[PDB]
Amino acid sequence: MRYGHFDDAAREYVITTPHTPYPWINYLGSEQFFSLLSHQAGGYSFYRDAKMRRLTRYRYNNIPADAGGRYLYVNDGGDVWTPSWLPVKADLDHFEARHGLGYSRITGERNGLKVETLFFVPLGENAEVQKVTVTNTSDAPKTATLFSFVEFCLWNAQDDQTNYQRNLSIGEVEVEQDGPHGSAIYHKTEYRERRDHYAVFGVNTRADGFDTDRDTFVGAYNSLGEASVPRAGKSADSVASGWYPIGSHSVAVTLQPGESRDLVYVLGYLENPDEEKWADDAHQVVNKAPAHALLGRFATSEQVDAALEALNSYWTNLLSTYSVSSTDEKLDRMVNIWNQYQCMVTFNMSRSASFFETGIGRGMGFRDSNQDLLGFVHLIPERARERIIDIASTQFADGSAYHQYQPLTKRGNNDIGSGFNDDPLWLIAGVAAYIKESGDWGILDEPVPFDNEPGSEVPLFEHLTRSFQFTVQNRGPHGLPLIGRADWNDCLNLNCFSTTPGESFQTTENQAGGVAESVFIAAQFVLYGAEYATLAERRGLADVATEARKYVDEVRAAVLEHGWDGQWFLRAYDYYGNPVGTDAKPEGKIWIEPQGFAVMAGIGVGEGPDDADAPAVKALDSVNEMLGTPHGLVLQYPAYTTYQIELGEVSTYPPGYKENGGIFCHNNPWVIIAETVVGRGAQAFDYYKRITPAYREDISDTHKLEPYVYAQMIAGKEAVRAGEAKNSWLTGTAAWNFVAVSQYLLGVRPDYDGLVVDPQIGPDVPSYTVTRVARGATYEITVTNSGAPGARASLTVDGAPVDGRTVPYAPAGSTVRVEVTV
Amino acid sequence: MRYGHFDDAAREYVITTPHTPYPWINYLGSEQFFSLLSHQAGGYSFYRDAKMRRLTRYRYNNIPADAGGRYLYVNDGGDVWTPSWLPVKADLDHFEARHGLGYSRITGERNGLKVETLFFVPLGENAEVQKVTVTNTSDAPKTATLFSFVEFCLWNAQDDQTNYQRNLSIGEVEVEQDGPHGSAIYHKTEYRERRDHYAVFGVNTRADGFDTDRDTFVGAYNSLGEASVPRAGKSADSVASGWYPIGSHSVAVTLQPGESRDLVYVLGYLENPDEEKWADDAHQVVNKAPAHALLGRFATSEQVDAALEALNSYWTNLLSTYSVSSTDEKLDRMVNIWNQYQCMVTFNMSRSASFFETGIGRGMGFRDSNQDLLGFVHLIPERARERIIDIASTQFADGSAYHQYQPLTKRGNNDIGSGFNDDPLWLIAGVAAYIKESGDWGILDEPVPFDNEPGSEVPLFEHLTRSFQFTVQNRGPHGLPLIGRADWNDCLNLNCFSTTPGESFQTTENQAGGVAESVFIAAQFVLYGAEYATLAERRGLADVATEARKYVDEVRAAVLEHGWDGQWFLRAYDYYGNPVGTDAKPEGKIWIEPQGFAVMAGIGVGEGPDDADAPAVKALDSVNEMLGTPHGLVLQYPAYTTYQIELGEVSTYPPGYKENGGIFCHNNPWVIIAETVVGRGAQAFDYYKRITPAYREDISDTHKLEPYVYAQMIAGKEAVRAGEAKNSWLTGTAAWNFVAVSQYLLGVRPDYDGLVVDPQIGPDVPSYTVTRVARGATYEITVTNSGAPGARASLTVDGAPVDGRTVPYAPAGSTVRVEVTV
Ligand SMILES: OC[C@H]1O[C@@H](O)[C@H](O)[C@@H](O)[C@@H]1O
Ligand SMILES: OC[C@H]1O[C@@H](O)[C@H](O)[C@@H](O)[C@@H]1O
Ligand SMILES: OC[C@H]1CNC[C@@H](O)[C@@H]1O
Ligand SMILES: OC[C@H]1CNC[C@@H](O)[C@@H]1O
Repeated sequence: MRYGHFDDAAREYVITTPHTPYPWINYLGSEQFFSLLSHQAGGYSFYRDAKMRRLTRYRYNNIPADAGGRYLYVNDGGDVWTPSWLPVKADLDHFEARHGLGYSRITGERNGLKVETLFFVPLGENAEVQKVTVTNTSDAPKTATLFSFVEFCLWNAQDDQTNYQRNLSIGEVEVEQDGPHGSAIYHKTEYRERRDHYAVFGVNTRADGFDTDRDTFVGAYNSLGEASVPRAGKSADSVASGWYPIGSHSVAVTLQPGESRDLVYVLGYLENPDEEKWADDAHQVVNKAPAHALLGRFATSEQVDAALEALNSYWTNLLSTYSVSSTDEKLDRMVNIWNQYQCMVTFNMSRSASFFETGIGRGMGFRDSNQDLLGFVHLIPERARERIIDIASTQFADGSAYHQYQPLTKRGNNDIGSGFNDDPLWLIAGVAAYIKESGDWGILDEPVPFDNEPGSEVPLFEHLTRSFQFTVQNRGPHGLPLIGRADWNDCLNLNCFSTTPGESFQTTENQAGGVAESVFIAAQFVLYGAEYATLAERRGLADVATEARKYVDEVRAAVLEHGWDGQWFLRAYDYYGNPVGTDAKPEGKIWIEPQGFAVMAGIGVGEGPDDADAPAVKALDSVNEMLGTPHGLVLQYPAYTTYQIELGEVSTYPPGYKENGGIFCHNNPWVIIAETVVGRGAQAFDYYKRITPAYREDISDTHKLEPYVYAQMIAGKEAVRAGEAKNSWLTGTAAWNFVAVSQYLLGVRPDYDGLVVDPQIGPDVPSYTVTRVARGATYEITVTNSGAPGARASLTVDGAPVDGRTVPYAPAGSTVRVEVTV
Repeated sequence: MRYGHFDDAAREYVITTPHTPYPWINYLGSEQFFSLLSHQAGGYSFYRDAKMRRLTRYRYNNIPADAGGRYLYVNDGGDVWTPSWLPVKADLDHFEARHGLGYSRITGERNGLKVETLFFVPLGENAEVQKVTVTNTSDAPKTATLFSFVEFCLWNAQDDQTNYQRNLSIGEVEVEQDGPHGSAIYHKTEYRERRDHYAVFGVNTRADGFDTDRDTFVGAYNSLGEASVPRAGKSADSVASGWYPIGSHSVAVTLQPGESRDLVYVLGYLENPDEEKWADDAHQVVNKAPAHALLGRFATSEQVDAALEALNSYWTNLLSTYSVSSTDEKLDRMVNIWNQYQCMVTFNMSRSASFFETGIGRGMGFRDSNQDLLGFVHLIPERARERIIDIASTQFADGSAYHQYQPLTKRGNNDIGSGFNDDPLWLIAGVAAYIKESGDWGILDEPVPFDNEPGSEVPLFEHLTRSFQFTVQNRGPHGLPLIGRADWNDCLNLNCFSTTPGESFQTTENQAGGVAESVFIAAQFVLYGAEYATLAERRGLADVATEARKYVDEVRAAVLEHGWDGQWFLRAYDYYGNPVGTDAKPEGKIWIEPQGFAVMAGIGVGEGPDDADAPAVKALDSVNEMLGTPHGLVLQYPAYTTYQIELGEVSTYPPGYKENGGIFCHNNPWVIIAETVVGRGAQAFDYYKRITPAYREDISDTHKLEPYVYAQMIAGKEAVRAGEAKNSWLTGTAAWNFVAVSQYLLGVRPDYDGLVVDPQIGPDVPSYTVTRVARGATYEITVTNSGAPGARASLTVDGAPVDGRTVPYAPAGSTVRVEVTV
């Protein structure tokens, strides 16, 4: 079954019923202000930081899911309905929701009134704009009253949901029925005290009335679907004191058959300078000047359209860097539109706020945001540059880092734990990807503090050496990196041994001592140690480079001497020195992570894809056979059926979910990439398809979640719910699959000195063209692809053959035509 | 005006409508297992700790409030209603809720079927029991199906509300349709790993069907009021796999005219020893032995009835220690039943969990639980004894203390601030009140650790000297004690100067240095220093005691010299040594806390009530004119209207709410007692009435909250919501009004060496009889009361005049008959 369809020329997903398996959201904004907007207008907005400047309230795990958003009640001769369907659930004659790039449109129609709302966040604005179009589609005149409705949150979302003993007495508003462009309500809780910010909610007309108190608008004993005020047909003009502030205006309209009326609502975030906080000497009345300017910038429909068109241009421009034209429309929509758009969202959000992440505990993750860079550097490299500086500034002098930082302050914290030993190497991954993309070697000279200490600055490159050295100087008895709290796998906690319930494995104190080692970090080290060595060489650091290559060689050797189980790579050595991820144990025999990542590091790669003796092939065959499902590859097999105290969080999940046998999609691209490395493009593309939204759309009732974005977790073969996703949108799966398909499958990837063109996608895509802008020049890459196992490309460039697969960067402004034969 | 009525004979509050101004709850349980139960069956249950072992889920700030709890859906002929009204909101022919002592009864009748439910927690049981009686009140046979419903919480309430990215994949149940006594569902999330406990929801019959998955029982897009399963008329027999586990059973019932059937439901908390967790070698099936036993303990109506009777007998016995019979039946019901019942609840909950406190951040407050002891020591001295040891154990070697502790673990934490300089003297308050009550001098020798440290034990008495020495050694330039983070008033943060939004004043870093002093702590030290000296004197420490009365003298003199403003006591000196609470300032001229506390401490007491030169009289008159309202006494006047950086949290509330001009009811009994001390019984009694539930029942539509219990805060005169309460139930107001009324108004108060009988209540209660069991003997105290201003008692005892107002303690088993003339 399906609940909608892609509309490629519009760059939209079209949702054709409110009755989806799960609320399906879009993200509005790409800069500093963000909205979670469901296909039923549910969700909330925040500025910079979902925990600390949340404008509007949303309830996770509500009954039913997603009753809470931007609503417009229509009262037409006493019948009340919402075009978003929820919360009133009155029958609609027509319903449709279109999720586009930075905007969505939701349309509902009932009994001769059609209400279309366009939602979006304009460029350069901290605001969410709604353009509502009301049309009489009947053959007789209509008169209705439209009540807009938003529920404010008291800024600090955690305090909002836990600290009523204080916060029910602090809610404050001002109401401006007769502003310069229409009516406005101001939410200004704590502006009396330390906050220099307030929210506005306004309409571009003089409203008949307003409401700012939730209880008065909705009524005692009532849900949002039964709200009293729209039922009464007029606003109660409530002025909140404490309790639950809201924004609501009423507008009565009269429309002849065929007539429409537009209305423009704005939810704005405003700041004032401290000296300019107040309109009056007594410090009682907020200074509204920037709110009046914001409302003036969206007083008309034309102004809305001009901003929407600018958003469209801005996206056409972002999507002009990498595109593909082939015989597979599903592939193409992923590569051209959806995966790139998701990559922008993960770049902005990290893992903080979705319909599963609550915008509370999670800030910007050190590993998470470093890997997000891999699928972002080609979109806006100047913002990737800034992000690298921000991440590296949260690293400590010893090369270890804060596991994550607060988006508002850019300062690291331990709220989700510390001492994760794979973290430091991700910084080198990010920087290597960025320099390959841009050629901005100068970033290595950027002075960058440790833990934000003014005066602690060292060149960025020097931070990378701290990362590299951290791993060098923390190896265990087999030459493999000490694991610490956990490696990439947050739930592989070998230094934990917790018997205390309800204390987080992520934050709980760890045992000093033991000998726990990670085969994954070892592989990570070989992969990114190699890049580090390259940057040292280019920095003129000959001895540092030689020394670095010797270490990489040691660790690579140790993976082969001590990290091999026979038919696959080992996962780890536990606190006691016993092997993890071996055929000698009944459960957790084979783990996916070191298979993909060791093979990507080139460890155990032999003659070619038919070399059944090469460890890499053996490892990937055991991944196919033991980990493969129709939905993707599960993390380990078998999943743990009992609590294993030496292994930490992992075995606390029921089998088939999350890190215990779930398909953790983020690591699937590693196996995809590995498969292209050994020359099995067909199987790599197969793996790509199994987890990719466009190919899974036709099973929307099994996947449940958004059919146009990747999810973190798809339940595994050992789950009752096998194939059902959780944790859509915010996942490194997006950036990693974009790396996989754009760079390894399709084969077009920047190197330091040229653009590598090395297709390995197999026979299902026999011809295609990639348009890639790199370093100011456009490469038109025409591929004729046999898909024959281990067949690798030859190139001709502008009519002349070249050797190997690297095309040196042509000068800015040129167009290079590459002709590729596989 | 009223929404119910008291039922004194039954010791109940009878709620005669679903449509109250707010949800009105009861607490069930007095030992280790507790339930919050609204008059619509809303709320939840927890074992020992509301944060860490919460069994069932509840949503604060739901729309509407309190849609969630223990529901019984009745399907009669396809018509679906709940006898709690909510969530279905069906018209009922009859509705009633009775909240009793440790139990409640909720009855709803619709279309010939009456369903009554008794909820209670049985003594000795970690369970909530519901005995349902369905009656056919029509003249023709009837049939219906009943669906029970409870929604589980995943134990850690904070994780439950914030950590879906993990916890949507962990929910686990088992279903036992054919158990020994009926059907049961087991909620066993994380029993797989660190938890040795699970929950059971069962019924004493073989249910027709069951549901454990929330989404299937309620249905997509539906609220609890629209739940699909009851409307369909048949259970879906859902077995949860993650998402949201629930307990539901269907039971088909058939009833002749006038016939009823009892059903008994049990929600239980069970643990197994680690070595008996599992029924099976493979560890997949929970050991149900304890749950079967529990369900067999409530298999019949008879067992339920016998346990309700033992609960009644337990309350009669708790309430036999202090009673009054007077001409004022509002006074009587307060003293005899409600104020004591509330005291039990505050003893058990501290300020952790109500319909306002969320059972997350607030554990067992140091200050709060010490003061709760004052109203509790006469109820169950042995439990008070143990609480003193628990509390004192969270004190540090230098006499300061953890500001609160975690109920489950008994360990201090800093989660809501540290370094509150009033905290340490409350330990003296509580121990003195306990020794006066019990004469248990030997508790002073109890060995007690510092900060639960093994081998740090010293006698309890030494803890009290560390408390006492903390103040003597932390005085500022006027000889008044340094305030630290705050004193009693959590929002007076003089070492704060915070300009950063969104960090809690309670918890934010404080400035070192400065000279900030508290007049409140000074009065506290005068009162409780004296008590300490007496304890030292009894132990024969004449050196210690002499030195101690000297310091008390120095502090008393510092209050008169540097803590007096002209017509009232100063509040504080700020960081820079500027006076706080002085007529020279425009706002916050007079603050209540030092007025009542200084006068309670005997400071500025003169010749009698008519001594117009006496500081105590001028302070109390100023309280009356400037702070007095029909609803009680506001905390300070005038309230601050702009943020005062140097005073911290206080000026951040809008005027008239909480610490900024709210009536903070906890500090009113201090003014009450001060007036008695000074000889103005009439005025003291008036203040008592203003804030007292039985006297405010007539304005239920203004108080809004429960009319049978004290609330923390009544909005003061500068608030638009003047008279509206927030934060009911959990307030030190309960202990302090009980002290005021029983010990100072009625006048019967245990001292170290005899029972003081010193009525001071004025002319509105001209005769009464108190029955006071004290040290094993019973005192029948018959008061005849002129109410003449300043007139104090003379006593005759068993026919013979005695000198003074102290009746030396008679031996255990005696009845002493005391005759009182005022
Ligand atoms: O703190 C964040 C982590 O929480 C863990 O419990 C989950 O299993 C991980 O997937 C997640 O990354
Ligand atoms: O930590 C709890 C404290 O929170 C403050 O915000 C409130 O004003 C106090 O009344 C309360 O005792
Ligand atoms: O454990 C695997 C992943 C879980 N989510 C957060 C990621 O950083 C981590 O790699
Ligand atoms: O600030 C006054 C009161 C606030 N609530 C908790 C109490 O500890 C405190 O005295």
